[PDB]
Order: sequence, then structure tokens, then C-alpha cells
Amino acid sequence: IAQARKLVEQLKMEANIDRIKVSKAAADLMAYCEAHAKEDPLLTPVPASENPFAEDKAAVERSKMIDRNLREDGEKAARTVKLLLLGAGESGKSTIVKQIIETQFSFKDLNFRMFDVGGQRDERRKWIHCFEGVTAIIFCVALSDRMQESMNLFKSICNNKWFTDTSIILFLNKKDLFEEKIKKSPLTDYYPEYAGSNTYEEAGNYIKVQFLELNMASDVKEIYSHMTCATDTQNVKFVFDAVTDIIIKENLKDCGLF
Amino acid sequence: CSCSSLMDKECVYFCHLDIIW
Amino acid sequence: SPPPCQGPIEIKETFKYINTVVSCLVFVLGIIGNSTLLRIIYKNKCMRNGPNILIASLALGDLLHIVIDIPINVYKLLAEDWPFGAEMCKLVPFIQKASVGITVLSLCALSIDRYRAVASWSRIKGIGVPKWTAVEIVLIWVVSVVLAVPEAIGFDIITMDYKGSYLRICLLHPVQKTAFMQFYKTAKDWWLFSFYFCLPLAITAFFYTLMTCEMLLKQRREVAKTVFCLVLVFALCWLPLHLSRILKLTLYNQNDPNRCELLSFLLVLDYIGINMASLNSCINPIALYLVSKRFKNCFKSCLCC
Amino acid sequence: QVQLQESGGGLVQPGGSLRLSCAASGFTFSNYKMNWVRQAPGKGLQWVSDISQSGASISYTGSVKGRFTISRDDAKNTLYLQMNSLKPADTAVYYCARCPAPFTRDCFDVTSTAYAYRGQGTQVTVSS
Amino acid sequence: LDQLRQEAEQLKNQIRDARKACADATLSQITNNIDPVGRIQMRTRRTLRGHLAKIYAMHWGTDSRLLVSASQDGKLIIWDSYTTNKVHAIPLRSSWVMTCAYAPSGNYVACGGLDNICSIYNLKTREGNVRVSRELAGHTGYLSCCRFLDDNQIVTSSGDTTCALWDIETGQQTTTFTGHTGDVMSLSLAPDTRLFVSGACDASAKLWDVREGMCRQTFTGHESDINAICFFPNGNAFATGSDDATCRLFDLRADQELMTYSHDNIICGITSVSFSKSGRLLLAGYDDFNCNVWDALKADRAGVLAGHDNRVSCLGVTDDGMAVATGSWDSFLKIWN
Repeated sequence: IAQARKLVEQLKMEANIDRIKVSKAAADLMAYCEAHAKEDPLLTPVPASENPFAEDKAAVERSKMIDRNLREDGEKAARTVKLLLLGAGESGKSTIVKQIIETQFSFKDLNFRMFDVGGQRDERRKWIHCFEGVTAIIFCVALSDRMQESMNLFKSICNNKWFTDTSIILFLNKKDLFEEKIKKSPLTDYYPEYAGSNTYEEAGNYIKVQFLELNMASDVKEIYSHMTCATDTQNVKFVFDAVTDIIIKENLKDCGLF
Repeated sequence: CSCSSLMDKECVYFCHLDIIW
Repeated sequence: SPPPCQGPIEIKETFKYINTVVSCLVFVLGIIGNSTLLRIIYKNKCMRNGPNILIASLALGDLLHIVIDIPINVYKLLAEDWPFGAEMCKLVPFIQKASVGITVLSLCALSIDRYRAVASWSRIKGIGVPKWTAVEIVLIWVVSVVLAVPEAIGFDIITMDYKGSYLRICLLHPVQKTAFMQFYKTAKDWWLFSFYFCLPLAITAFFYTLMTCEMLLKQRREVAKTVFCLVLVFALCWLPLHLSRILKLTLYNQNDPNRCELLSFLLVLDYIGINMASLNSCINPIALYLVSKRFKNCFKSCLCC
Repeated sequence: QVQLQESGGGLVQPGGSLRLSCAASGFTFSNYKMNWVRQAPGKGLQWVSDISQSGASISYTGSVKGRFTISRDDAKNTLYLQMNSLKPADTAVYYCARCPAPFTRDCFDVTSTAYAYRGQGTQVTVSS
Repeated sequence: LDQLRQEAEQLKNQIRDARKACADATLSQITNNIDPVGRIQMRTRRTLRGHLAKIYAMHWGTDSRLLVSASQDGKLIIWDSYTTNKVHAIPLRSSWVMTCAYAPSGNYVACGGLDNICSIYNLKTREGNVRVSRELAGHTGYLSCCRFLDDNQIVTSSGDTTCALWDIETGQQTTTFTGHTGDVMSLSLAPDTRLFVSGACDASAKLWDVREGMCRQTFTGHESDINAICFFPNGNAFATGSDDATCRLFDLRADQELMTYSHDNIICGITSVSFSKSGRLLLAGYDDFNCNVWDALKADRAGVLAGHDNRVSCLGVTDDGMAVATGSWDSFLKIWN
């Protein structure tokens, strides 16, 4: 009743417009760009004399010192293990990051730089390309039973070029809460009954296979799988295993021994 | 390709027909 | 002079037909296989990391060996003469000993990275072209050309008559002048088999022995076979040639009247060696097509069109 | 104003057949990958069909395999999806989502809320 | 309400009819007689190196001498194009940056990104000293473009479909522009700095007026997301440069698209657009690491600027127009002539 009632008012504001039509506007563009053609260096070559192509020599020294710290600043970033976790927003992000809002983590001589983007809008097609080159994604879809929107994101990243070589890790969070929820209500109520069973081992597989359905499961980008819980102690250990495996794989690929 | 000495005619001829190594 | 022989030394014209064809194939199949490996590296910036610089060294040192082995050894198999002049008699045999130096050193430098990568994973992912490799290579090429210095000095052409036929042979004169080189003549056939064959198989088999132990997820198993074969196809392609020279030094005896038959046999075995040995330098780029998807995708864009 | 208008949605008894179309306009419906996203009750926007630009590369969700088919027709300038032996759980509002990037298989934010390239949809229904 | 939707459709239909009657002779017909520009050739002079990551933006200065770069490196190098000297190199709290601006007076720069802040820095305010002055928060959704219209005012596009205007001194937002449905992607201030245009991901640019904060006109002729728009010199037009692989030159006073710059071989999208001093030449970057110059009046190519191996993510012409600069994902910034 009031979602576009403002737009219809706007369109009327665009209607009562005094419009000079193309058979004076082309001349308007034509008149400006022909009278200003004499001053355009690109349209007409500017005379060779005007074309150029104490403190400065000191400035040459500033540039070197400035260019020095860039190499040193890049040293940390060179050894940094970049990561991101999508998790479709609401998920067990607090527990995992506890063990743009960029946290940090270092272990066994490495510098993890976990990146969480839950504060953005759902449409991420104009900024997700900034994460090309990240070592690997870390999905942590919690089985709190958004589940659906998480799957659709899996479809997009698993079928895009920027992430064609970045390995993907998949985590099933809140196992205790999931089991408590499903001990009474089965999964088949909202999903097809192909599960045919109500447990915690098959369900973890049944949730997994849906993700396996949409992927290429290539010998390179094989997913990683270890369901995790907020009362567990092996979540970061499995993350470390997957990340070190991915680093070894990148090294071997670089050596050509892959 | 070499052997005792060029006193031996046959051995030198072998170097004639042998790879350059 | 020693006693005469019961028969002449000759190489069957039938064998000439067989070998000259194999030399032609490996000559082409190596130039394309190793020049197309250079084209791949030199065109993609992202492929220029630490270990990939060495592959350019192994490949670069493998075009030289192919080029300086087939045309001058095939020509011997057919022409049986040395009209190249006195200078090149000290040049061609010098280059091939250098080129073989890079190939085995690069296969050793490459071998350490395949261990550094798996064991020292944290630190290896550092600079794109670490200064260490830039100085590791310089020694490898400079050391190789240094170690082949003796051949240029020692080799010299002579004048001789045989069965009424006048001949000239490029060779290492048995009457070497100085003590250092005099020991060289009686040790070359053991030096080559030691520094250039036994040592790289000692090194490359060593780090690759520690890499697989460190590496060991069924994919990583096939990574070993990429190495278990590469070292294996190094001994199967190089054992003959050294075996040919070792047998000459040992099983030859100028005092045996039945000797000239053995000389004929070595010529066949010696000439096969120049092909099998040249195959190894010609085989590494192939091994990158069957494992490295990044290279294979580059090969497909380079050889299939 | 790129517009994609759908038609064919209606009631059908379980196990039957149904085909619905998408007469697009405003753009060149020959170089854009396109989808069929449904919005069932109790769920958000889901992804079903993945008709690529060529017309040979088509993908489906596990819930939809061996039953749905998708097709394109440049001459008629329309998209086509068909449901055979559909179960009662196919009670959504099927939309006709074009992907934002022509000449590529990058279909990234087609199911997002407030997306700009899916028509109003047809209220497909299944009775009992 | 049903009538409101039908009313919207009816008024949209009548608006086009008002536009349809206005178009009597397309732009190409009258400008057929004028001699085309001819293939121009501008070859690089300066490849300004120093960034360790793909650079996402840049901007010139009214002096036409000092540049700016912004890249995922996390740095904001300010160059001296004449000598390629790194005059400044600023770090910032969040590495990710998608835009950068250079105040027309030259005493300030602003640089936002995927943090929802356009943080300003006092560039050459104190000798050998430059620090974060202001942080303009409260702007939901990532930030995609900032521009200075005066020492104390900034217009910023956003990921949340808004183009709020700010007061740097008080750090409080004064007037917010709304109406886009897809996130906004670019700005371009008019020379008179009372109007500005904002292309977004709804395939529709809109003309805003700074003073009274209303949408004067809405333009739509595209088929995909609009990426980067420039505003015609004289002040009555602007090119669009969308992911549609084409540039369209719209014109105010007519509410219609004058021409379309597209060629069947160009298959990728567009990520940058700019004009020349006189506006005759249109320069647009593409995803195929290739910027090619366009004849704004003839819609025919007039050269390429192939000097990068990765996407040309930015480009701009100097205020005097004596030079052009393009940045790209290959991490090198190039200055043409």
C-alpha cells in the first residue's frame, strides 16, 4: 500500500519536464565539442613543447624509504593464510571464531586471517570478487533445524571461476542442538523422505549429500567434511589439518609434482 | 674414447666409429 | 703392437636403418617437448615461482644435450669422419659434458624442492623467486661448465693409417701430458659414471625417499609414482651408455686375438645409448603433461592447436 | 526495462504433467544464462534449473532429477520448463530468473531477495 | 493496491510515449557529415609500480600532477605522475578498499571499501605527517564510491542502495538519496556541483540534485548492472558503461539515450568510463584487460590501450586532459598520453 506509492509520485515529478529534443541536443553536444576541439590534447596532438613526455632529490629518497617498507609490510601478508567463512549469515560463527569483521589467528608458525562478512546484503555479485586468491572457504552451516540460502550460495561458488581452485571446507555446527531438535521432529517433514531414517550419523550424511549433489567433487577441489560441535575440541584441529593439506597441495602444484 | 696407446691400431679405429663421448 | 685380429670391425647397415629413424624421432619429439615447456613457462607470469625456475633449468639444459648429441652422433653413425676442424674437436665434446651437468644438477635441485615443499611447507611459500635459487642456479651452471673444462684441453685429433685407409679421429690422447690430466685419462670412464650417474641417483632418490615418507587422501599416493617412475626412467635411460664404456675399460684386452668382435658390439650399444640417454632429457616435459593439470592445460593450448 | 513474463501456472493433480513458459523481452535472450527458482511455502527462494547459454549444459537439484526438463528457443524468445510426475511438494511460485552477466556461466545472486531479473512468477499449485 | 500497479504501468507507458514523440532524428543522423576522429594512438609513458595487489581505484587532482591509488594491498600511495615518486603511502585499519577520492583543493583524500566507512585522511596537512582525520560511519552496506564537492562535503554511493551526503566537520550525514533498488555502483558530479548521477545494479541510473535532495529524472536503457558512469563535460549528458558490454550516452533535457557504443567482438562487461577535455573521445575499460577509446559522436572505435594482463579496474583523464591513467588487476598503474 506504501511500497511504491512514493514511486508513482516520483514518476509524476519526471513527467512535467520541459524537454529539448534530439534535434537540438545533438547540436548542443556538437556545438560544445567542436568549439572545444581546439583545446583537447587527445583529439588533437598538443604542441611538442607543452607536452612534458632540491626537494625532489630528497623526494627521490622518500620514495625509496616508502618503497622499502612496502616490501617489509608485504612480508607478513606473504606468509598469511587467508580464509573466509560464509555460513549464510546466521550460524555458529561465534564459537568457531572464539575457539567486514576480520579477526586473526596464528598457530604452528602460520598467520591465519579469518574473514567474516555477515554484515552485507544478500546480493554479493559486485564485491565477492575481492576474495579471489583466498586459500580456502570455510562453510560452517549449522543444523539448527538459513539452510536454503546457504545451499544456493554453495551452488554459486562451486560453479564460479574466481573460486575454481580455492578449496572449500564444510562444517556441520551445533551437533548437540541439532540432535536435541531432531530426536522428535524428523528431517523428512521439510525434505524428501529419501533419508528413511532418524539418527545423527545418517542425517549428517543426508545434509552432506545435498551439498555433494551440486559440486564437481574434482580431484583438486574435493570438499572437506568434519561435523563440529560447540562442546568439541577437534574443530580447530580439523581446520588445521585441512588448511595444511591445502598448503601442501598448492606447494606441490607449484613444483609441478601435483 | 681412449685406451692404452695408439700403438694398438685396432683400438684407435674403434674410436673412429664410436660416439663422441 | 699387440697381436692382429681374426676379422674386421664393422657396423651392419641393417642397424643403421633402425637407429637413424629412432634418432630422428627423439630429435623432433624432444625439441617440441622441451621448447613447448619453455614456451609455457616464459608466457605465464604466475608459473614463475621458486621450483618452476629450476624446471626451466632442467628443460634448458635438456635442449642443449639433445642438440649436441644426435646430429654429431648420428653423423658419425653414417659419415664416419671428422671434417669439423681441430677447434670443434675440443668444443662439441666439451658442451655435451656441461649440458649433462645441468640436467643432473637440476634434477637434484628440483629434487630438494619436492622435499622442502612437503616438509617445510610453512616457510617455502615465501618469495616468488627467492634469492637462494637465483644463487643456487648460478653455481650449478658455473660448476658444470667448470667440471667439463678437462675435456676441452685433453681432446685432440691425430693422424693414422688403417688397413691402407688414412683416418683422423677426435679422441682423448693416451699420452696425456700432465699428471693431473694423465690421471684423468685413466679415470674419466669412472668419473663420469660416478659424478653424473651414481651421485644424482644418490641425491634425487634420497630427497624423494624423504618426501614420500613425509607425505605419508589417496591422491598423494599417485604423486609418489610420478617420482617412483621419474627416477626409474633415469636409470633405464642412462645405464646402457655408462655400461657401454665400463665394459670397454674392463672386458677389453688388446692381447686377445678374438677382441675385435667385442669392439663391434660396443658400437651398437654405444650408439643406442645416445638415443636412450637422449630420451631421458626428452621425457621430463612428457611427465608434466600426465600429472600437472596447469601445465597440461597449457600444453593443450600449445600442442593441440 | 528488461521484463520476463511467465505463464502456465495452474492447479494439477499429483503425478500429472505441466509446462510453463517465459516470454522475455528488452534484452537479447540468446547470450544470457537463465534459471528457474521456486519459492515454496515454509521456504525461501530455491534453485531448480540451470539452462546454460548453449542449451546443452543444464543442471538440476537432487529433489528434481529425471522429472523436470528445461529448454530455450531463441526464435520464439522464450524459456521453457516442464514438470512430469510432480509430487505434492511442488507447490511454490516459480519465477524466471535471468542471470546478471551475459556471455558467462556465473549465476551468482539469482535467488537473492529483491533481485532485479526474475518476473513476478506464476502460482503453480498441486491439489489432492 | 491493484490500481497503484496498473497506474504505475500506465504512467510508465505514457512516459515512453512522451519520449517516443521527442525522438525525431537519432544522434547519428545529424552527426553523419562530421569528419570522424580517425584511429588515434596513445602509448604509455609511466608504469607506476609499488602495489602488491590488484588496484581497485584511482583519482587525479585539479593540479593534474598528483595521483591516488587504492588496492587490496592495504595502501593508498599518492604518486607524482611527472616523476613517479611515491609522495605518500598511507595504511588503513581495514585492508579492503573499493574506492578513493582526492579533494579538489588537494588537502584531503578519502577511501572507503568493504567496511561501510569513507575514512578521510589529511594528505599533506602537516609536513611529513598524514593521519586518519574522520571516519564517516552509519552507512549500511559496502561503500563503492566517494567524491568531494567541497572541503567539507562528500557524496558516497553504498551497497545498500543509497547515496548519502556527509559533513566531514561534524561527521554526520545531512541528506540521503534513495530510490535505487540494486546497490549503487558509481557517481559523477556535475561541473556546477548541484547535480550528480548514480548508476546502480537495477539497470537504471538516476539524476539527483544536491540541494533539495530529490530524484529529478530516471534513465533506463540497459540490460544488466551499470558499473561506472562519467558525466559529459558541458553538463547535459553522461555515459553509462554497464556489464552489458556497451556504453550508452544519455542526455538531460531529453530524457532519452542518444547513442550506444557496442561492437559484436567485445564480449565482456565494462568497469570504467571517462570522457576527454572536449568530450569528443570516450574512454572505457573492460574485463578483458583492454581499454579502447570511443568516438562519442560516431560510436566507432578509435584505439586500444592494451597495457595490462588483468582487468582494467579504473581509469581517469586529467582535469586539463593532457594525460590519461589506467589501473588494472595486474597491480600496475599506467599513465598514457
